[PDB]
Amino acid sequence: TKAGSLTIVGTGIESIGQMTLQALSYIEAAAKVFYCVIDPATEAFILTKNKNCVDLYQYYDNGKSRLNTFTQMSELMVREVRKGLDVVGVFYGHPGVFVNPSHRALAIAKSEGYRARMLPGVSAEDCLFADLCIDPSNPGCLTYEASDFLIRDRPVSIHSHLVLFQVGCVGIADFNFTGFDNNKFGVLVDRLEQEYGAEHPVVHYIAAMMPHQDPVTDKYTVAQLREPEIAKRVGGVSTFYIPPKARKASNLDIIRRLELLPQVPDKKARIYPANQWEPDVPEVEPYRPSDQAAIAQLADHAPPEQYQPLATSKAMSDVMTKLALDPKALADYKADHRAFAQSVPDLTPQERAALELGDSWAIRCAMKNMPSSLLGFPWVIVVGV
Amino acid sequence: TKAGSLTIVGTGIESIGQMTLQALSYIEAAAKVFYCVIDPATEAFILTKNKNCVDLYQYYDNGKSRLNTFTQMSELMVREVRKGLDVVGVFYGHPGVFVNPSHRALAIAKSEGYRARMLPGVSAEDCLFADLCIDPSNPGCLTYEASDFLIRDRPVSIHSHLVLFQVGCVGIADFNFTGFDNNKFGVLVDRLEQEYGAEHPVVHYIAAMMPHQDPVTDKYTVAQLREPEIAKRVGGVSTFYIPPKARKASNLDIIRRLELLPAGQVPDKKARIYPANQWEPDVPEVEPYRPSDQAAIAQLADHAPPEQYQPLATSKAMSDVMTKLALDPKALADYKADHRAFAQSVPDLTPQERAALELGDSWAIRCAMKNMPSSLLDAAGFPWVIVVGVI
Ligand SMILES: Nc1ncnc2c1ncn2[C@@H]1O[C@H](CSCC[C@H](N)C(=O)O)[C@@H](O)[C@H]1O
Ligand SMILES: Nc1ncnc2c1ncn2[C@@H]1O[C@H](CSCC[C@H](N)C(=O)O)[C@@H](O)[C@H]1O
Repeated sequence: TKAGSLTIVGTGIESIGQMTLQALSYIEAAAKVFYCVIDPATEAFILTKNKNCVDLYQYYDNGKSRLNTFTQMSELMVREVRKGLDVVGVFYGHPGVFVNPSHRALAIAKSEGYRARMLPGVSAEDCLFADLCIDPSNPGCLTYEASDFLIRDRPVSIHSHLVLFQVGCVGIADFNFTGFDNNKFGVLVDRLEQEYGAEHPVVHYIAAMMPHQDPVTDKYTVAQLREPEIAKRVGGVSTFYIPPKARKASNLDIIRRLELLPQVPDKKARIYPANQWEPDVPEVEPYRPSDQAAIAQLADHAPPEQYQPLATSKAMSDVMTKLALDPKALADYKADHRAFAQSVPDLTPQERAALELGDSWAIRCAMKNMPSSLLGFPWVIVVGV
Repeated sequence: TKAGSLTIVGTGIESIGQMTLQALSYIEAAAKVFYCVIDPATEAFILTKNKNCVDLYQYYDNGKSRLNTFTQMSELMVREVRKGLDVVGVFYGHPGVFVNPSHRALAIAKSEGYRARMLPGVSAEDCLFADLCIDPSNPGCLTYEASDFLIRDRPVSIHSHLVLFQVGCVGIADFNFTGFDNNKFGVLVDRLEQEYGAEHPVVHYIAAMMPHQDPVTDKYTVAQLREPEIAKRVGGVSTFYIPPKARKASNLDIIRRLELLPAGQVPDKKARIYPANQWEPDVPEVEPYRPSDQAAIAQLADHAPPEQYQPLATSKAMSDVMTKLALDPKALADYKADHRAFAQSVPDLTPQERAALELGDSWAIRCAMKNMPSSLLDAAGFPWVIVVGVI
């Protein structure tokens, strides 16, 4: 209804390649783009995609509080929204993961009646999971800002993953172009010693920011973090991963209520692969007899009766791709399902009808051959069950 | 050295749009693609990008254990890696977030000496942060699988975010094509009642999976989850977000050791930075435009970039090659095999650009692409972009 919109998007962490297709498409469609990114290749890429970009990084300064910068960053965006423009804000990683001005700008825009949306992106923690070869689900994940972790005395779980952002600027909220001496780092190390012990591993993690670089995945003990030359290596893009100390046992009452015992595996017994960063992690066999038996079944395998093969058309595939990749086409479609579906070339009557309704079932039926036996979407992990 | 590679990538959650540019480029370059995705439009899109794709979803079956399915999915990928092929596995969301077979296949490939890598993608949790307008940093975030949360009695923190995946299939291991009756959902609700109380908010979250759908962001009390009509809305793609019950106080020792005080004038524990979490019970109104915010905005008119600001100053040739290294996996592989041979064959690079590319060091590339001023010098300060209770 009201003219003007704010869409905030991410670039991901690794230069260019970790931007989403939809983030790119909004950057291209925007009347004005405001960006804060860490590497010049991503900045240059963004400038080739829109003619009206502004670098938000220029609003930082030595001894200027970050809060004032953030207020300024968000106001620049919201000013253009108020004039009736389609504005896009672009931030490093995921634009709402450890980011102030994005949330501020969106909330102001939203409260004043403008269309406001954040699109998700790939965060440093997403990269961490990928590079450290860990799954947040096994055995759970605690994520904190390092200074917050200390100041508010946030609880750890020695049985779950712990991830700490901003380990290289403990207790420091000022800006400097030279960065800071991380003088209060020792206060974090003391907390980690207390919680985990001096010999427990800490993984210093830095995701590759350029496509050709390797990530930093350096295991240290908590005690090694006291060494000057090791502590020196922690900076503004450093994140700490601390693996579990031990494995949590199963609760008998829950086993009973969930009907899992008629037995349950030992707490030490694992599904391959085991977390390689955990201390005293045993070797897990990737090819047990049950695995070999399942692999033997591949030779005679046919799709089950209830499997739904894709059965769509170029015309339908094109329109669904266009709706995902063309914000203007999506907006037209959302404004009038029927008028949009009428104007799409080469659709079958079923495809047209499904697009007219817009319901997920109708579109699925149009694109997937549903067998008789069917008429259960793949959550793709098992835990200790 | 050894022929063959495995790259596992994600599609993100929302159909097509939430795939990363690098995920797409690897799907296109692969000799063989194996995929497991939820929606047919993403499936169709993948099939237009590579001519040799296999749907891994066909290896599920009624009454066949998920572990066996996962062993099979992994082996189909690794078999092609061992034939010397560049193999790409594709999974919904982030391919290592609540996914078994990706980690298995990568670990096997890596242990047998093949190139193995996971590329991150947008997870259901990433979507949740974006759609619910919360930041995991404020006030921390605990993320669990719902059945694991119950079975291993995982700790909640009433002062931090809690996110629970798989709340629509509590205690269910099996596979069925028609989905499952979430009969043990009451076991979860009891635990949430114990931890938070009957009147505490639980946000039922479903990210939009097609570009035109709206997300489900439905707030219920814990008690409301006991109603049959409410409970039945929770399905296989449902996630719960449970907001903080209260705000945690600062401790004096850390305040002192971090030297964050002249006198007792740290903000009160509830004096939040705008905006406040709208899902928290008894969330106070936070003023977006305090006097200090207005003073900051007033400085915009006379603003110029600081001396030490580094304007972009690159070339078409350099932005093109850096873009190509990000979007062309074959070009990246060549560049990594021999920095100098690659750099010297790139057309139209300046001497500095060529030299920076020959070295490959981030600083050399940065200095080739940005005008680093005298003011900045070379100490030999990048924008981490949140503050907590420090200001
Ligand atoms: N290349 C990298 N590797 C590891 N952690 C990183 C990183 N870049 C940023 N971070 C983490 O993020 C903090 C900056 S806060 C901004 C994070 C960004 N919005 C995101 O989605 O990740 C850093 O202090 C660090 O903890
Ligand atoms: N559209 C959606 N909205 C909210 N949560 C979702 C979702 N799709 C999947 N999930 C969550 O993820 C679980 C499946 S497990 C696979 C998750 C996927 N790899 C990811 O990166 O998120 C579901 O039980 C649900 O908790």
